[PDB]
Amino acid sequence: KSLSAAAQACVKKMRDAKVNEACIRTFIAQHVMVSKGETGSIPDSAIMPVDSLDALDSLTIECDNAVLQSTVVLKLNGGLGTGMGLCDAKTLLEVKDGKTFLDFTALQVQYLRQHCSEHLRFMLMDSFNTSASTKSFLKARYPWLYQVFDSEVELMQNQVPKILQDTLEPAAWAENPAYEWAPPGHGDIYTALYGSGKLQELVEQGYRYMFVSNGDNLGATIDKRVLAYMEKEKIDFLMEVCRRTESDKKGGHLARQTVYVKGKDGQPDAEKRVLLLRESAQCPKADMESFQDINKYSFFNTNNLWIRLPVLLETMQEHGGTLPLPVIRNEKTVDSSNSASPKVYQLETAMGAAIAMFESASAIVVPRSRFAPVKTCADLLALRSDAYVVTDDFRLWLDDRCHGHPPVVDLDSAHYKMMNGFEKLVQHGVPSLVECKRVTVKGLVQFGAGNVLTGTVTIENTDSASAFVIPDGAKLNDTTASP
Repeated sequence: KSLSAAAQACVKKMRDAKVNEACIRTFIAQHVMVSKGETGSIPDSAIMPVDSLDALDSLTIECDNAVLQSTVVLKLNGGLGTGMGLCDAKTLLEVKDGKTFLDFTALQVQYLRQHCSEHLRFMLMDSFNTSASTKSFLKARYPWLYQVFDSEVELMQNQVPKILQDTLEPAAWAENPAYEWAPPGHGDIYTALYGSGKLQELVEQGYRYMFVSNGDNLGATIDKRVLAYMEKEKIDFLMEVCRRTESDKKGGHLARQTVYVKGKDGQPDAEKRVLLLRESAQCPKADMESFQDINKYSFFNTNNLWIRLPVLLETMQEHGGTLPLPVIRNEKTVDSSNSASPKVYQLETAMGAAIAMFESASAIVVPRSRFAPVKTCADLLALRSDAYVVTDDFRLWLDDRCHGHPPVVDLDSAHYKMMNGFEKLVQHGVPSLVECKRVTVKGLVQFGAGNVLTGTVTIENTDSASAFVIPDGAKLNDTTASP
C-alpha cells in the first residue's frame, strides 16, 4: 500500500513510540477513512427502529457452572474521577463499608471463584493514569490478583496520535508532548485484546465468553441467565440495553439497519438485518428530533456486553487483524485548555458499535439496576446510604423499602460537585435514605448522625452564613429545614 504523507507520518510516529502493530493498523484504516471524506453520519433514512427485544426480567434458566469455567470478567478501569474532582482512578472510591468498586468486583469474582467455577478469569482495562494505584491496591488488599496482575489481569489501553484538522498530519505540541496523544475510546478494547495476543491466548486455553462492563457500574454483575440465553440462541455478541427515558434523550440509542450480503461463488442471497447504535456525533442536525424520540428509538446501550471470544478472534482475522468500527471525529485542540492550540481530530470508537460487526448479534432489555454508573457525587451519596444493601454474593441491591425506585439525590453544584467538598457534607454521618423519595440540598450544609430522611425533603441554607449542620438524631419526613 501507497499511503499519503500524513498517514506515513502517523505510522512513523507510532512506530518510533513502540505502539504495537494492531493499533497502528486499526488507526491507519481510520485515518484513510477520515481523509477520503467519510462524514460518519448515520441518517434516519438508513436506519429502522427496534420494535421489541427479549427482557432479562423474563429469563429463568441459568447455565451450568462449567460455562462459568470458560468466562472472563473484563472491567473497564481507565476512568479517573475527573468529573467529580479527582486525578485518581474512579474505581478506588469508597462506595460502602469502606470498600470500593474494585473491592466489590474482586469479592464477587472470588465468591464465584470459590462457589461456582475456579477458572473464572478476571481482567482490568487499565490506562497509564490508573495502572499504578490499581496495582498498589490489589497488592495491598487482594494478593492473589497482584500475583498475576501483569501476566493475566491488566490489559493496557493504547493511545493514538491527535491529527491536525487541515493536513491530517500528527499534531505537534512542544510545550508538552503528552498532549500529542489521546485514548481511542472504549471501543479500543478489541485492538488491545488482539494486539497483545491476549485474545489469542484466552481462546487457545479454551475460553468462550467475556463479560465486558464499566468499572464504575456496580450493577453489572455476572448473570448466568444471560450466558444460558447465549447458548440457547447461539448468540455471538449480546448487548444489554435499557429503556430510554426522557432524561436519556440526549444520549445515544440502538437501531436497525439492512445490508446487502452476497454469497460469492454461485450467488444465492440478499439483504440482512443487523443491529447498530448511534450517538449524537453520528446524527445530523436535521434529524436531531428523531434522535430524541423516546418511543421511536426506545433503547440505549448500557455498555454491559457479552462477547463470544473465538467468534471475536475469527472476525478480527477476517479483517486483517482488525475490528473496523464507525469512526467518531472529535474536534478538539492539542491543549484541550488552550483555545489557541492547533485544532485537531481525536478519532474514537465505541465498544458497542461492534454489535454491527457480528452475523448473530442481539440486544436484551435489562432493568436499570444493571446500569447504575456513578458519575456524580449524588450517585455515591445514594449508594453510600442504606438505600442499597450488600448480599452474601457481594452484589449491591436496592432494599425492599424502596420498591425499585432508588432515592433521588439533588445536590447543589456550588458546593457538592467536587469530592473534597462532598466529604464535608457527609463527614459526620451518611443519612438514612431507605424510604426517601427525594433529597434536595441547595446551600452549604452538613448532616449530623443517625439522621433519618423520609418522603420528600429539601434542606436550605439561604443565608449561607455557616454550615447548617443538621441536628443529630434527627428524623425528617416531608420536612423542610432552614435556619
